[PDB]
Amino acid sequence: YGSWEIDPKDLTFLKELGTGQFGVVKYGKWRGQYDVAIKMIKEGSMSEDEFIEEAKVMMNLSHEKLVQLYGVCTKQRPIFIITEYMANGCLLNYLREMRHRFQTQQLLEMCKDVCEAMEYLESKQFLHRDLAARNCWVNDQGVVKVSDFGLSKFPVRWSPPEVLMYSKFSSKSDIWAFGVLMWEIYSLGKMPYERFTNSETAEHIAQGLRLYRPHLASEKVYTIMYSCWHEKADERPTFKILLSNILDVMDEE
Ligand SMILES: NC(=O)c1ncc(N2CCCCC2)nc1Nc1ccc(C2CCNCC2)cc1
Repeated sequence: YGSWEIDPKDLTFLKELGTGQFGVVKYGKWRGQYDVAIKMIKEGSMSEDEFIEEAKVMMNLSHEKLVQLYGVCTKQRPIFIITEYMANGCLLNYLREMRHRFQTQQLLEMCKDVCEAMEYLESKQFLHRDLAARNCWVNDQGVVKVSDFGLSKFPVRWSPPEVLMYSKFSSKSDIWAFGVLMWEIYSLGKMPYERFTNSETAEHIAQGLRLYRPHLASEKVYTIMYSCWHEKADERPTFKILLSNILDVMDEE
């Protein structure tokens, strides 16, 4: 895999971070110096084809607000995937467990971080398809970054009506999910539509129901997230407009 191939001899394992669909992830060091997350891909947990896929995406997209792949170990089994270390873990857990670290000013900056990542993906004509707090990560500085773009149990609660009825995915379905993610952020990690099932949610949003304004969201912040849920996809903003909107509110906060 060219200069993306890392010598497993240069890795050292320090702490276990947990187990996901594809196996154990550990925190470690690369070449004695760099903090890394090491994903030990469980054999059979994923096909060769599925890995060529993931690798293609990860070595060809790069941005300060996307979790950065550092390399792969493919000359043995199990495969290792080595990525940027996100010391504060998943954003969803962060919102629920680390509330002493942020105020509403920081909640908005979390949204701006994600919005920059998605404006970049939009500029590359690349759809995330599962944007949500569970797929955002927080580093030691509190910076939020997006991961697992295009890796796609269906994320009904983050989906617009045209996805649920027609499988019509576009930049505008990522916009919708981004609105829901801002709702997750300002609700400090509640499940969207927390009293409804998935099936109830799909019927309700088709009939025009929308997520209420979280108490920590100002009217101006709510206007931004609400603009993401226009029933007509072509009336939803772009991520570049959203970013401009968010910066304006941070300047007024
Ligand atoms: N890129 C990364 O840094 C990273 N990638 C994947 C991943 N996963 C994948 C799914 C299985 C769970 C771990 N975890 C990662 N970092 C990570 C970092 C810190 C924690 C702490 C946070 C505080 N409380 C204790 C735990 C947990 C996880």
